[PDB]
Amino acid sequence: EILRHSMDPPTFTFNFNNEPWVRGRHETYLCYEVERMHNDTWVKLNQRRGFLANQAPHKHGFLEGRHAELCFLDVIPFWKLDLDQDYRVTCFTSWSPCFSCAQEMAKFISKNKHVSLCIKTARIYDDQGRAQEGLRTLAEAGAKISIMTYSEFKHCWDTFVDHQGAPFQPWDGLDEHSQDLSGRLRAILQNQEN
Ligand SMILES: [Zn+2]
Repeated sequence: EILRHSMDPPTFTFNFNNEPWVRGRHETYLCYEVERMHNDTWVKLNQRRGFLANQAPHKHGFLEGRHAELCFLDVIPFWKLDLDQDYRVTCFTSWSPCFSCAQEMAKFISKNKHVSLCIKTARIYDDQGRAQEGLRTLAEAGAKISIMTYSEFKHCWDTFVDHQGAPFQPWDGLDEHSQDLSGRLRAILQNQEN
């Protein structure tokens, strides 16, 4: 009873149902879906088991300031990513990553680039002009931050929650953020207005 078996009833339909961004930015987690790149190949078969879930903030020396995403940044170096095999990573998170990660993921994925990163975010963290930059440089090259809407939803739902009796979730409100959130990716990616 996990991500390949089944999550919890009050997990997605409870929190992921008409609830953009977690009640409290913490314990972020992204599910990974990767293909196999064989110097021209791209095995996009049924490949997806989930990913890491790390948080930046804390209350001790452990406070490093790195999220599942930066955790993903670590998956590559261990993955033997590219040097051994290029995979098309497509992670599904509850929301954006962070500007700080924008620089981290960028340097490795953007400034370097040799792997695919698709981080689905139900809602771009918008407090006072933050996060927007995170996906900006990332979605631009350090990590393609996609919008977690109805489409990414059906995929998200079954990403962790097999179904437990429910094929796909509707949400609806995510459609609103679809035009908004997505419109932002295009507005932040290249500092575009509309
Ligand atoms: Zn981050």
